[PDB]
Amino acid sequence: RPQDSVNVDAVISKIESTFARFPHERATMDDMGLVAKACGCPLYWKGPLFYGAGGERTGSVSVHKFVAMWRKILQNCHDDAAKFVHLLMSPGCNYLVQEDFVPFLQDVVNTHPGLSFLKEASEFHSRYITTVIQRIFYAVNRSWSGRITCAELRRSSFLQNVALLEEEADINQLTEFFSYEHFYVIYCKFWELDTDHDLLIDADDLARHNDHALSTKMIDRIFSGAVTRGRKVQKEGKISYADFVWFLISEEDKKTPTSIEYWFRCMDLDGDGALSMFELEYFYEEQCRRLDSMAIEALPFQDCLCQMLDLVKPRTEGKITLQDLKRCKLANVFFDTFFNIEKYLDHE
Ligand SMILES: [Ca+2]
Ligand SMILES: [Ca+2]
Repeated sequence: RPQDSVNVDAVISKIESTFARFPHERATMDDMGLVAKACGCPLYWKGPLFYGAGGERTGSVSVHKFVAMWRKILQNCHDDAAKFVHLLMSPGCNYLVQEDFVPFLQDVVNTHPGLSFLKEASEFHSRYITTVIQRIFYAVNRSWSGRITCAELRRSSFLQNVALLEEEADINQLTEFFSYEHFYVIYCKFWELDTDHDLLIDADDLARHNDHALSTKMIDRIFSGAVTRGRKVQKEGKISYADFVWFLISEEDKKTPTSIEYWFRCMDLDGDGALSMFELEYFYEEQCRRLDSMAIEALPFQDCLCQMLDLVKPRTEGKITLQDLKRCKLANVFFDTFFNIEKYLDHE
């Protein structure tokens, strides 16, 4: 059998032929896989399609409601990225926020063969879901706006991964977003720190994570609001599991575009988009003191600065920009120099 036509009338006709198979021409969630195929969508769009047509409100979706919606989508959305954003977005918002992904991911948990074991343990559903969503925004939401647009989604590999869910029974093969194994490792590291089990960790806890390799001034910036995704205004002195995920991923690889932005935001004390000499010295100050505790005589700030200027080659004298750090391709060295002491554990 040859491929289906792509045009509007043909697609609508195919949808109608599919709904004609349903009692009362209303689709339940169990029918939505067939509906996804009629739409030329990957299987795991079934949840988004159902919720998109308000299925959660009445328990089913009539052909008339679904067709009217899909007509609109085909009029407004030329590609998969546009269609996906349209399905998940809140009315009034031309973008996706973290919470928009929850029903989709819950359906993935409820139905994907690779998560069957997890499905019967709803205790950890939300934490798995939270983890996947963090990894999605970490990779996709390059503007740090908290709002994923069609353009951002289009530039990512996210939808490719969604399409692959139906092809891979072992979800752990899909390492970028959905991997349960990646979630497990991340969660267990959080668990080690959260010793009183209140699902929050403080600065003392966070310092333990890599054996006090990060300076206390940098640890304090993690708690400042500079990188929090939770939009909280007050300095609460504790961070959530969700924010820990962002820290862990950033700390383990300081070379990725998102991670460079993460550490840049922390160093950018006044949040003006440039690292001033005051800001660099503020951090390097503590590095020297820590190095002293290890019988290492640190370079004076101006000597260290010579080497960093040569490493980074910033465009404008007197400041280091995010663009400078990305272009030098050695931002991890820059960051480590200013706030990371790998073998600080061995200090005497
Ligand atoms: Ca705790
Ligand atoms: Ca600044």
